[PDB]
Amino acid sequence: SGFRKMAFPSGKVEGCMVQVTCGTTTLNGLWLDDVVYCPRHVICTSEDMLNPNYEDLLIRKSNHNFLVQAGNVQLRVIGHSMQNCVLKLKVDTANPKTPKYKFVRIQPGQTFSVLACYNGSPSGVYQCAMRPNFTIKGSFLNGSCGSVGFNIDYDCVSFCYMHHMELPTGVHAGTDLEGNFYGPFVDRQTAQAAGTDTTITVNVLAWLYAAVINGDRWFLNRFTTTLNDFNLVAMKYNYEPLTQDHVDILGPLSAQTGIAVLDMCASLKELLQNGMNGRTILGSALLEDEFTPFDVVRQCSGVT
Amino acid sequence: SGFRKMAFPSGKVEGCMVQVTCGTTTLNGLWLDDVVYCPRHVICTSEDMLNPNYEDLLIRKSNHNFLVQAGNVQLRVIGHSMQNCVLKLKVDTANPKTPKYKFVRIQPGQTFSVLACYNGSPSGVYQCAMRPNFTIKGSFLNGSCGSVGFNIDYDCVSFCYMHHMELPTGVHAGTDLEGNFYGPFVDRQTAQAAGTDTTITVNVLAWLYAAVINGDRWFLNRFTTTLNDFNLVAMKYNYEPLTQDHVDILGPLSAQTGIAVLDMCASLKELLQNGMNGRTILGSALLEDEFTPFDVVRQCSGVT
Ligand SMILES: *CC(=O)N1CCN(Cc2cccc(Cl)c2)CC1
Ligand SMILES: *CC(=O)N1CCN(Cc2cccc(Cl)c2)CC1
Repeated sequence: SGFRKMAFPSGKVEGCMVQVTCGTTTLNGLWLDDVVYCPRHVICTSEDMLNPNYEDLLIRKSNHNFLVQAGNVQLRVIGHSMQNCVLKLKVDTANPKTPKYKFVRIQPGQTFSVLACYNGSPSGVYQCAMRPNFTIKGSFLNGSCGSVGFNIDYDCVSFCYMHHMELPTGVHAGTDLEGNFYGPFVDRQTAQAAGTDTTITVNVLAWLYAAVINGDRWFLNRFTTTLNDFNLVAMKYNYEPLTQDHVDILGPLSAQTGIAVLDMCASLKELLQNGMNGRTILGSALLEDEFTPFDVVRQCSGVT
Repeated sequence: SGFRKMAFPSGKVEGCMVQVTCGTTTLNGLWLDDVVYCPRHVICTSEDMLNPNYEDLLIRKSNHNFLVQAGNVQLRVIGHSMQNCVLKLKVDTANPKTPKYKFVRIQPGQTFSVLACYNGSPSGVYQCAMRPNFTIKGSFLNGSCGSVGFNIDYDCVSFCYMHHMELPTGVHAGTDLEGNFYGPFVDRQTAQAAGTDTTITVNVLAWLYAAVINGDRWFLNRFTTTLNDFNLVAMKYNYEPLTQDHVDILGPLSAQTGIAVLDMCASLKELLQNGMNGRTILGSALLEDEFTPFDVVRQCSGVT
């Protein structure tokens, strides 16, 4: 029993982190096979960051300008290319600690672990969600760029995020490992405002199911609702609309608890309308939306 | 910017986790040098757990009865002993992945990372505190026992916790790596009730400092207080008494923010007396007490 905000074990990713230095800029790279992936803004002076032309800036860079260090050993760079907003540095040595891996582009509401790194060195691991506005609420200081987000399925790391920037509002933007930003963000020091940070309804429901499983039941009520009725309340409270797809995804938690999804919707409806009245659920005073149905099942069933 | 509940990278500990099987009971062991450490209740049938005599039960166990598996390779057990509530199994092979390590017995209020494991296999990593009642609020299913809590100082893992049991209230009890329980708990299936779960005042203050540093300032007020006046309010709200030692420990955060510790105490006082009025601090609707002053400094300064 007990339910915690839980990250994947980070060892497989720790083995992939390197330092990338171009001139005076240092950040993190991800070493997989004989390629180091890093944000392309490694080639910029903060002077460059106001309106960088990356193709023009990259013309001035040779393989020997990219200093790649894995622990205290230098890697030999034998090629470099720009894909979207990442650099791919070809090195002469395959990473011997390369795990089975995939690159995946996640959807808003999907959770992942971040291994925060500075100078290629892991500092910590936490769990995030891709927000519906394609920001993430991270913990990232200067030097953290190139830190990655990932999921693990048994022995296969799916890399979904690389950190590129903080918005003036202190939220985070980054790319998949093909270098494509999540959302409308660009790697420039310009006015970039996030949209509405809506609550991931299907995740809140999953976490309400987790609460029931772990003994927190005070919020269960005598009511039910319909997808359309629930969605009217969701819209009013800046909750994402709930679809039959979300209902289907909640089926196994429905089944395990014997609480119909639409009954738990009616519980959530009363919580939105009435607040917590100073009570807590799984040690939270607000409705947690950074657990997926898959996450709740995993943690509640103990998958490794 | 951003402030997250952050665990240590788990790789160094992942390399130490093994499966220990005695008869039909499987749990986790910690392999350091040529010793595997595990809960002594590995030798029990759940029948035994009602009033086990561990010395008598252990007489019936030989080295060959302890099945130790690291990945899919069996370790040869060449000795076994009971220290307090842990077994130390001597194996014929030093763990090649043994990190620099220490065993430390932590104080209530101290935070650590847990690597939750099942069958010697890591499932996840989260951050905990030793509660003032010497429980921890974990996420532990059957098979998770022998999972460890740790801190990392650069390259040295300090092991502070091994998981032994859930109380009927769904909170967790365990030992240091010398096998001594935190608090008054015993490894028996008996009536064991936790004391008052008081709030770790010095940690809440640290986290208020973290909030200011990361831009959440609405709760800063025009007031100050004294240790004695604050402590009257702390007692009323089941907060731990604040000492000059706690004030001294908060000095660097005081200095960085230019907010006197006693001013932040007066902020905390008004939050206790007035509640959050539906507002949040670092994405929480309650006062977080599982960040130490050291944790706040670390995450805010980016130590690896
Ligand atoms: C994450 C990190 O290490 N850094 C923050 C970004 N900074 C350069 C930069 C400025 C503006 C926009 C972008 Cl995409 C990058 C480097 C340090
Ligand atoms: C943690 C774990 O894997 N398990 C929970 C404890 N259980 C045996 C037990 C019962 C009662 C008290 C104690 Cl200390 C242990 C084994 C499974």
